[PDB]
Amino acid sequence: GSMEAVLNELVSVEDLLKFEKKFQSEKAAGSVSKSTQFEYAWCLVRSKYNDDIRKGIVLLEELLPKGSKEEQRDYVFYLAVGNYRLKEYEKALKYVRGLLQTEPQNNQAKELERLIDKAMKKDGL
Amino acid sequence: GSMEAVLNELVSVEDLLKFEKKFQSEKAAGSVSKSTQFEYAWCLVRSKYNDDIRKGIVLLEELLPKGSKEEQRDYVFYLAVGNYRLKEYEKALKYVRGLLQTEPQNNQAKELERLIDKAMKKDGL
Ligand code: NA
Repeated sequence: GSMEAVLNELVSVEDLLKFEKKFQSEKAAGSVSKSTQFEYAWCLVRSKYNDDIRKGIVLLEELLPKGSKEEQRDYVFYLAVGNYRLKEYEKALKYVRGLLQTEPQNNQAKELERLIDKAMKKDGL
Repeated sequence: GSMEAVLNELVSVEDLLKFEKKFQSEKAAGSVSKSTQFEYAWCLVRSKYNDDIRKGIVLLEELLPKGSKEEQRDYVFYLAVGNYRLKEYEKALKYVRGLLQTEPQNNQAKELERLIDKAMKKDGL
């Protein structure tokens, strides 16, 4: 599908609250999983609200050294998304260019790079 | 990420209205694209509302003979999602098993098949 649609997607209230409650439950139990932390962070970085996106970025950065290679690909993609949403354009490009270093022919990553750069330059940065 | 999360995702009000307005604009112009029709159908089949999901399924079935191979993969996946959401379990399984015929090692499709079958049997069907 469309990278622009995925990059600009806003999570629903219902899904954000569903995975927030799931994360809170595991944290209460003292047994947080990479899977649930990622599901919650995936919702947070797609929120309309700055404080949510910032929290989602922290949760993804926590996951990064714990992920297998196939997991880290997902974390880095949504770290690019989340930083883009905060106008952390430099960091967003750093994350996507890391992905491209490992996957130079990944044109989905290339399109994400274009969409971040377009926004950054539109903002005068 | 998680197939269960993707299968049960509810689209946000903002995205559904964004792509609905985009589709309406192209229809008004007389120039509907596969891309925009798919974006709108992708939101519709993730709606909470039956009439939306049904309309999204029609729009995807319209796209099926117009899609390249890589496009049809996306259409069939979200035809499985949409039919699952309507408790059209037979049709949902038909769509995912079509995907598996062409991609037998696609374990994401396999997990989608399990999640549809689990729901179908839980419903006594
Ligand atoms: Na919403």
